Order: sequence, then C-alpha cells, then structure tokens
Amino acid sequence: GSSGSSGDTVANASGPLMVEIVKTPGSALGISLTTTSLRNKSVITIDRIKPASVVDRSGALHPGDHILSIDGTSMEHCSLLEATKLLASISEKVRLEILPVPQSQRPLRPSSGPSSG
Repeated sequence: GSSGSSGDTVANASGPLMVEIVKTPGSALGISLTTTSLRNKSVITIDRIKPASVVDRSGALHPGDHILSIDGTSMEHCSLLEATKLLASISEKVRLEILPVPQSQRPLRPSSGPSSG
C-alpha cells in the first residue's frame, strides 16, 4: 500500500501554445534565441529569425516571443546553449512551446491577401 497516482502526467493544452514548424529532415533553419534577466530568474526568448527560412517564410516564430518550453524542455532553468541545441535536435517538426502572444496565438491560422511571398 504505497505510491500510485494514476491519472495524467502533466496535461493542460490550454495555457502555453505549441508552435510547431514543419522544417526539413535533419536540416537547420537559423533560429536565433536571446536570454534575458528579470529579478530572481531569467527567461529564454527569440532574438531574430533567418531570412527565406521555414520559420520566416511560414511566420511561426517571432523576435520577442516568450518560449515556455521546447520539445518537452522547460524554459525555466535553461540557457541559450541548451535551447539552441533543442532546435537542432529535430526530426521533422520542431516542438516549440511559446506563450500566447499578440504576434502569434494560433498554430495554424489562415493567411489571405494579394501578396505574400
């Protein structure tokens, strides 16, 4: 009579936003992150994206977004090196968990308009 707890191992799917990006197989896009301070701890964010890339051409990530997690990696006690390593360790789609920001608050939103490129 000990241990147990049979329900779910962390499951919300409401707070953080999963910004997936269908990149090339074993290929690097060019995502640049930039960590900063606050008061007691720091936070990993996005510095800038690469031009003519899957993230830029698609418009998934953006400079300034607050990354909450990546591929199941909490961005509460991580660094720039660790985070950058996660983006490189991708098979096809990058599991980037970003906070609901005004710049991006949808995994698959419509894109209408004459020009787009």
